[PDB]
Amino acid sequence: ENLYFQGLQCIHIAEGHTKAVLCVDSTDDLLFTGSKDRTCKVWNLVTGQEIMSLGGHPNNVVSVKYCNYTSLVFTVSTSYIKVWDIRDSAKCIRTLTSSGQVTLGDACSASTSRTVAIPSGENQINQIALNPTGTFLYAASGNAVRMWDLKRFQSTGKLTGHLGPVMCLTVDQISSGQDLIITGSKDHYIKMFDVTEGALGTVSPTHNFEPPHYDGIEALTIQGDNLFSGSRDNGIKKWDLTQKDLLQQVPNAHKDWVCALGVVPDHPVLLSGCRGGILKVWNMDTFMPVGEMKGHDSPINAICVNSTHIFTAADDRTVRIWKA
Repeated sequence: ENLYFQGLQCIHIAEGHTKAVLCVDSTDDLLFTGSKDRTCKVWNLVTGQEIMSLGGHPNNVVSVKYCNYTSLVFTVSTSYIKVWDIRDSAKCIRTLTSSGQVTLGDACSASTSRTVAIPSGENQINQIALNPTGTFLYAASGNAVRMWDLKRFQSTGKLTGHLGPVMCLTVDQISSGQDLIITGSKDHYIKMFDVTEGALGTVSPTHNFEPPHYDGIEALTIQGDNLFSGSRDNGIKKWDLTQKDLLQQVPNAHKDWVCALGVVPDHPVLLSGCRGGILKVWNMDTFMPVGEMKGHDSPINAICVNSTHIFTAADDRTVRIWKA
């Protein structure tokens, strides 16, 4: 009868974190969850079993990315990125700082507390992104994005031009040896950077997307030439990455902050999640609504996808696994 997208069904709940789950990443084999409980959990997606716990974070784990090619996990807490080789055990091989410092092993050795202790010359790292090849990491901190060469674990430069903290970012490759970085800021703006891989020094934007959201940018996701943005203004926008202008928008798409976006595997459907715990789905071509459902009975912090499933992370200490 009807083979098209109908809705999402929750097939499993990943439980074990003791506090809010702030971030998720997934391959077809592994799930990565970062929490206010100061850990990242690695999960076997075939069995749902926790494989290992990546600890020693001074505070919340706000962003986590895995590079399948190199088997490296990148976890973010305060002004630190911890780099884990998880082939055998929870082995921290590097700690990177917001300022470009590199420690061999685990630098998060200082006494921990429940009080912010980010010193002068460091900033909170709000989010990281890998390029599709896993050769570069982009780390949003203060009003800039630091570029990390992952073959050397050394910083090459910064993406500058935002006037408030860079809160989110996403990276694509549309050309040979060129990374496309989209940034979202507390300043309400979305910017585009075009970087030749390994280029040294400070890089200014190629484009500012207009007209902007009315409040901070919380979420970004790309499918093909389309960029989707979610904001504290409770709105979603669709941008053309080629023409660099607005295609579709839903102001007041949710009744609260749009904190998470993802593209439903195999369907032309955008999923949005808000601080109200609501999941909405939109036709990506027209922004026609095609469904509303309760995601969680708590704020949703993050969405990620693999080839077959969708994942939501919430304040309720869980990740829900969804299938179309």
